[PDB]
Amino acid sequence: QTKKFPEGFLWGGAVAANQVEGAYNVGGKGLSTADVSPNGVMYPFDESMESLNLYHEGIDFYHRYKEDIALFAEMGFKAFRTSIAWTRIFPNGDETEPNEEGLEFYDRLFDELLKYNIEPVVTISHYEMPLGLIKKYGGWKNRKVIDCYEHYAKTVFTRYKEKVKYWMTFNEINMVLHAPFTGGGLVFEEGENKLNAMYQAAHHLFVASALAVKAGHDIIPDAKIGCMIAATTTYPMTPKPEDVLAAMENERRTLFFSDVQARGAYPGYMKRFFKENGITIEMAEGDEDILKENTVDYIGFSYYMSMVASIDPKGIRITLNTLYDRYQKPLFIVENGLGAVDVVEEDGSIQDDYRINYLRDHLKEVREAIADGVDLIGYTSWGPIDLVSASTAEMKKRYGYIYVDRDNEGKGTLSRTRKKSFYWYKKVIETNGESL
Repeated sequence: QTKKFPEGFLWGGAVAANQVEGAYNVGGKGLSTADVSPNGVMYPFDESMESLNLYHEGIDFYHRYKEDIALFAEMGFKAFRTSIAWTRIFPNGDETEPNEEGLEFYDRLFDELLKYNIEPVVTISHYEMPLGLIKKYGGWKNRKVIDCYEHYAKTVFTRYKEKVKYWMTFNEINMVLHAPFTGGGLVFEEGENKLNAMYQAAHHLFVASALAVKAGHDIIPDAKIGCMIAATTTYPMTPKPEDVLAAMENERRTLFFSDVQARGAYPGYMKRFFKENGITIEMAEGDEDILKENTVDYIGFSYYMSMVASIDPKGIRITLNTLYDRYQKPLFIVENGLGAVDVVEEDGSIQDDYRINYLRDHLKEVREAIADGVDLIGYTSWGPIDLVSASTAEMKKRYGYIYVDRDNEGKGTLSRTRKKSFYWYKKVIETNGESL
């Protein structure tokens, strides 16, 4: 049995703009949902600007990108995933002409990656929609936001047609059902049906993402535009059929989104979920054909852990087989890693064997799924450089191969230090997985 990955396997790492860039008020950039969520997406927003918001400065990737990308190339990154800040291109979100200072920055960022022959993997919207679209239109429950996103998608497609070939429309559309403010820009007014508004926004997100696939293929002929779901691999606690159906239903909570994005239609099991609840979804004629004629090219997904219904490296092999068996389309692991507390030794090093073990075991199981015949484009671990966490807007939960001197209260020199996992991953990419 081979120990090497497929040739051309896209090794690398993944971040999001609002989690590393900083410079939140530079170059005319508008306020995003992250800019008013100083305690993470999992906690209520706050527009007072009275508390410390680590997203405002991040790790200053906006100013330190040349050194950080040089560190990604030192590990031999074949690909690098990040997001284009929607607010940098459209501060309020509904402008007719884009912001030239925002587009020029991503010219410099994408040029820097291509200096080291690193493939950019660009998420178009990643938990950072303009706050102006929330106050003006009410978020993704308004059909006008589709036009703003399509305009935004078309703008970045034409601007980077020669530089970016791998795109993802939305990062985890399902987030609209768990954090409606970040997922779809929603707040529930008096008497407003909550489930209706969320699934109404999910439909607009579905249609807007399909329009971006159509626009992306038209503007960039060789582009591969993919979806992004957070894998919810769930095992039944007991062999009782009620728990087997429970695990199946929890897995369907995410497969519904990849069903619409990859297969092109609302699956049948959603007709009764909408009926047995009070959920009615206003739908325009021709939306069904837009969803079906512009399915995504690949299925990007994240994986961190298994779940039960009543740390797991083998579960990522189950997830890869389950997704590929259902859709028969190329997959892409776009987020995976271990968040943990780092300790800087007296000599300045970081001995993160705990993070090496997680990544090594999960990649050994990824190689097994490839041996099972799964079509996998690449693997970008989450936050190759320490970033501000999405859930709580913190630094203590570190994912990186590179340590950033910044703590939860914003203190620190912001210097970068190679962890022990930095050199371990450098050898993994060098041997194409043979050193695992």
